[PDB]
Amino acid sequence: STPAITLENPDIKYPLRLIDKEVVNHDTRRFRFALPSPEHILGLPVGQHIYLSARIDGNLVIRPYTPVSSDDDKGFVDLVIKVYFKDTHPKFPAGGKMSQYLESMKIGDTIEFRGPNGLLVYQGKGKFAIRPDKKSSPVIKTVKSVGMIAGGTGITPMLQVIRAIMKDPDDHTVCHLLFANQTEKDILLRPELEELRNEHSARFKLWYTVDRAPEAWDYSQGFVNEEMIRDHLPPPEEEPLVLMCGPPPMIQYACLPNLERVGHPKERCFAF
Ligand SMILES: Cc1cc2nc3c(=O)[nH]c(=O)nc-3n(C[C@H](O)[C@H](O)[C@H](O)COP(=O)(O)OP(=O)(O)OC[C@H]3O[C@@H](n4cnc5c(N)ncnc54)[C@H](O)[C@@H]3O)c2cc1C
Repeated sequence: STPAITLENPDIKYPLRLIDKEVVNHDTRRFRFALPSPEHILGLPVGQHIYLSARIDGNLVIRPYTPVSSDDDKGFVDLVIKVYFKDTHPKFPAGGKMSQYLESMKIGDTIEFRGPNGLLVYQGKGKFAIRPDKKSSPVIKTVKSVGMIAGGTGITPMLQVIRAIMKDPDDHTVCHLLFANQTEKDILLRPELEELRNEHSARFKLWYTVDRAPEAWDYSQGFVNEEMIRDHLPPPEEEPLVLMCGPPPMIQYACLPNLERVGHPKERCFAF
């Protein structure tokens, strides 16, 4: 039999109760929410995400999140969240709306989840189903490798796919991740990524860049660029699928122009 799914209809909002909040570091949290029963699963296909919605200071706010849990987890869903506090970043004095609202929640408070959502679904063994828009059928494409470029919070869509491939010992897809962040301190999910590299190096290639580097730094510094793409994603001759998730200026200025310079078809580079 299969477990009961939580996300039965994508137009329904499901208020889920907050049961645990881990302080991972000063500005990183893991929030665990109970599903409707301990035996439920979320019902989130690999490749897709949920939305959280709430009335925050009187206004509706909706944001996408990819859990760090999977449909293997019974009874809960986990979100890893970067909290963007006010009065930290000079360009963002107000800080972030949903992330500060999550940080404010008390154990036992609920928040609405919806899903699944997203134009890409991973069907296993290299096969991706990608819709051009929501109203259209998917193009099924089967690849031998996947380039992944994440910035900041954009890691969790990548991690979800990486995890799904590595857990299938008969999935020979090779993932190459290039992960950009502001600083070393701001990197999310580093232990988790490095665990995967330790266990699955043949199938999982990991590289970091940081806008500004620490004194002791073994990886790249600067924004994603042509060299990093040549050095840390599969070559275009191999026809990899390229996935991206990061802030709009990163995608627009750093990723697409440089994917094109290397020769990847820019039109086929998918942004979550
Ligand atoms: C498919 C998908 C999955 C995602 N999964 C996750 C996830 O698992 N975890 C997660 O944390 N986010 C995730 N995100 C990002 C998430 O949707 C929100 O963008 C994020 O929570 C910030 O929203 P907010 O309402 O707090 O900030 P907003 O109010 O929307 O602020 C706008 C932007 O301002 C910038 N900003 C604000 N304050 C600061 C600051 N102090 N320093 C640096 N920049 C700042 C950030 O770039 C921010 O996104 C995902 C996004 C996508 C597209």
